[PDB]
Amino acid sequence: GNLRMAVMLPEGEDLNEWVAVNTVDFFNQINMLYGTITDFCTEESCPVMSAGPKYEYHWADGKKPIKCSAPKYIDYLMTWVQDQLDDETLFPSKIGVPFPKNFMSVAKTILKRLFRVYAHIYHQHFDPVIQLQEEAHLNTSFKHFIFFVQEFNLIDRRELAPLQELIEKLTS
Amino acid sequence: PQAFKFFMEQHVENVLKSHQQRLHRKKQLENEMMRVGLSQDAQDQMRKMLCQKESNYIRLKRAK
Ligand SMILES: [Zn+2]
Repeated sequence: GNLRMAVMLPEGEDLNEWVAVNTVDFFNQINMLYGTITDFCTEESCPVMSAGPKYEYHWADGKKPIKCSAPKYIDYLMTWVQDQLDDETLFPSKIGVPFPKNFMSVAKTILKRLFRVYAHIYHQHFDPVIQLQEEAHLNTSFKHFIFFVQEFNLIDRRELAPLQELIEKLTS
Repeated sequence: PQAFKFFMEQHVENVLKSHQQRLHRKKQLENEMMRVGLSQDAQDQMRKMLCQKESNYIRLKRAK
């Protein structure tokens, strides 16, 4: 099916809410996704969190970088995003409570790091991904993710570098 | 192993069905609104109420 129509913002629907829901969804998807490949990123397979040799990812962002392996980066990333979603001052659960005025910031941040997970998986563990019939599901999840991101421009294009190999290919 | 696969298999149908369901909610609402002759004010009012209903629903769906 097509998601260009679906990922769009409906009439009267608050943007931050839409973004929140979709972000949570993609978060769950990615969580299970790595949950199936957690036995393969063993820190000997991925000594440094990187979307391939060229594209390398550090946790914090500079003066200068700090050592960041992949399983640490990802385990954290999960715990972190979970904490963010559980933060009632960012992701309210009661209808009377409005979003903070800085929501879209951490939205873009979270989605960016989720994409970084997508990247480490697509590049470093492409081979063991096929060891079980799973590439289609990954392609679907990532497709929805990218359609959404593009439709609302939630990640800088300069960040989407290490996966363009399929990006424009997938949106035929 | 299976969980991610099952979820991803059912997810597209899920969200698409959600989309069409919302569309049909709105269309049904305005279909009933066309008959029985309400004024523009009530139209806009209950429109806002519908949007709020939907936003509420997705917010509630998000957590537990
Ligand atoms: Zn790994």
